[PDB]
Amino acid sequence: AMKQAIGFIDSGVGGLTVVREVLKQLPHEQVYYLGDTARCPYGPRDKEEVAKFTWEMTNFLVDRGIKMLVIACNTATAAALYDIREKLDIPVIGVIQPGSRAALKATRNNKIGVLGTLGTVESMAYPTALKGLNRRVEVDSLACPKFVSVVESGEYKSAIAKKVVAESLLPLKSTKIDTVILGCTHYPLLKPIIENFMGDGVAVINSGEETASEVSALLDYHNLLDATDEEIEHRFFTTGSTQIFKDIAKDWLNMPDMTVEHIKLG
Amino acid sequence: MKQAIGFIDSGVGGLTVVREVLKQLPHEQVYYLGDTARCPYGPRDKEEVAKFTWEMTNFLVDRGIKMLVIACNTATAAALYDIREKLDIPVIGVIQPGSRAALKATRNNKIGVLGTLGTVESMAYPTALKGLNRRVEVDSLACPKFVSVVESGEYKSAIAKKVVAESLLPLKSTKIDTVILGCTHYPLLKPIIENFMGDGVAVINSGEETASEVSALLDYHNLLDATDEEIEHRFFTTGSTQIFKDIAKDWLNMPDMTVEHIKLGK
Ligand SMILES: [Cl-]
Ligand SMILES: [Cl-]
Ligand SMILES: [Cl-]
Repeated sequence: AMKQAIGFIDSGVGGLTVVREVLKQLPHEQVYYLGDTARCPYGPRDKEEVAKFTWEMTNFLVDRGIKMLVIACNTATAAALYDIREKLDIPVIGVIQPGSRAALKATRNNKIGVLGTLGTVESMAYPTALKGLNRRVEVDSLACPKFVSVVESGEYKSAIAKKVVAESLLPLKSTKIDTVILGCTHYPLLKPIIENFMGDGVAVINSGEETASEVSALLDYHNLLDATDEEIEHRFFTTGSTQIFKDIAKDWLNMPDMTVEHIKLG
Repeated sequence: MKQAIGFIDSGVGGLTVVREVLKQLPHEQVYYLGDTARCPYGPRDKEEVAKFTWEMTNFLVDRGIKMLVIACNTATAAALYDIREKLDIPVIGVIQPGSRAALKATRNNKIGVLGTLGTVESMAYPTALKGLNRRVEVDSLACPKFVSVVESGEYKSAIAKKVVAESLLPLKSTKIDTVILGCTHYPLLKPIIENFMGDGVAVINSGEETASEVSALLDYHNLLDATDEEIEHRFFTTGSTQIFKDIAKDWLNMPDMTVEHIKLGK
C-alpha cells in the first residue's frame, strides 16, 4: 500500500484526543495508534524509564511503518521528544508546545493554569515552554493524580468523575487564572465536567486541535501529505485489554468499526 | 546572536501577519520588506514576480534572517518551492495556513474564499484546501474594492459597510460557514465582514495561523529566542517611507518605528 500512517503513542487512551483532531483536519491520513495501557500510569515514573517506554513504543510503530510520529503524551514529550526527534529522520512532535501556543492565544489577562500528572508538573516543561514564548505570562501548575485512572476506567462521564474534578480543581478558584491547559492528553475526556466546574470565565484548553494543525503543517511542509484514494485502514494497538479500549475509543471517536489489537512491549 | 524573522510583501498588507507574530512571538525581531514601488503584483507576469520575490529574499538574507514568511499570495504561488530549496532556512506563505485554519473552523465543509482578482483566478486556495480535504466545497469571490478601502483608511467608517454588503451579497445565498480572508489587507475589514455574515460564519484572518506555524517551525529547530531585551525591528520599503509608516504605526501600535527606503532591481 502507498498510504503511510502517522504514528501516535501514549500511556493509554489520552492520545485519542489528538487523533480526533487529526481525523477532522487531515481526513485522508491513516492513523497508527499505540496506547501502553498495561504500564499506565506513566505519571509517577522517573524520566529515564518513561523515555525507555517511549522508545519501545516508537520502535514498535517505526517497524509497522510510519511517515511521522506524534508523542501524544505529555510526560513522554518531556522525557524523550528531543532524543527521538534527533535520532529519527521522520518528523516528530509532542503535545506541550502546541498547548502552550493555544493557551497563550486564549488568555486575556496572562494568568495561565496547567493541569497535569506528577511527572509533567515536576518536569517544569509547561512553565519553561510558556515563558520561552512570552516571559511575562504567569504560570501555575496543579497535579491531578486521580484523573488518569478515572478516564482509563471509563468513569469520566459519571458522578464520581464530577466529584474528583471538584475536589482537585477547587484551588484554582482562589486565583485569577483565566485559562487552564489540559496538560495531560487524557484530561479532555473530563472537559465538560471541568468547564461546568470552572464556569464561563475560564477557557479550558484541549491541546489536540493545535497539535493536529502542526501535524498538517509539517506534512504539507515536507510534501508528505497523502495524495491517494486508497482505503484508509486505521490501526489501534494496546498493551491492555482491547474491549475496554474499544469502549472508550468508540465513545470519543465517531468510529463503530474500529480495529483494536493487543500487543507486547519489552 | 539574534536573528530576525523575515517578511516579504508587495506592500502594506503583510503587516497584518506581522501583527500576529508580535502577539504570539513577542521575543522575536521582525524584518519586513514591502515592495510598494511595484505593487500591485496581481496582474503581473508569473515569471517576473519570481524575480522580484527573489530580490526581496536576497535583501533580507543579507541582513541575517532565520525564517522567511512570504506574505504576498502572488509571490508564494510563483516562487515558494524554489526559495525553500535554495535557502537553508524555513520559508512559508499564508495560503496553506489560511486553508488549515478554515478546515478547523468549518462544520459543514463549505468554505468561501475572498481575495484579489489575481488570487482567486490562481485557485491557490482551492488547490491548498482540496490537498488537505478533497470533499470540501469552495466558492471563490474577487473583491476588487477592498484593498483601497483598507489602504485609504475607509475601513474605519460607515462607507466601508456599504462596500462590504455590496461585494459579499452573493454569499448570503450559499450555505458557507467559513470565509477565508485571502488577501492580507482584508483583516482590517474583519469586524465589518463578521457583522454582515453573522454568528453562523467563521471569518479567517490567515495571519493568526501563519504566526502559529512560524512559532512551531522555530520551535522544531530550537530557534525560539527566550529573551525580549535586544529587539530591533527593521521595516523596509521601495516606496514612500512616510505613507507606509503612517499605516504601519497604527496597525502595529508602534509610534516610534522607523521605515527605511531601499532600492531593488533595475
Ligand atoms: Cl502525562
Ligand atoms: Cl500522576
Ligand atoms: Cl495578499
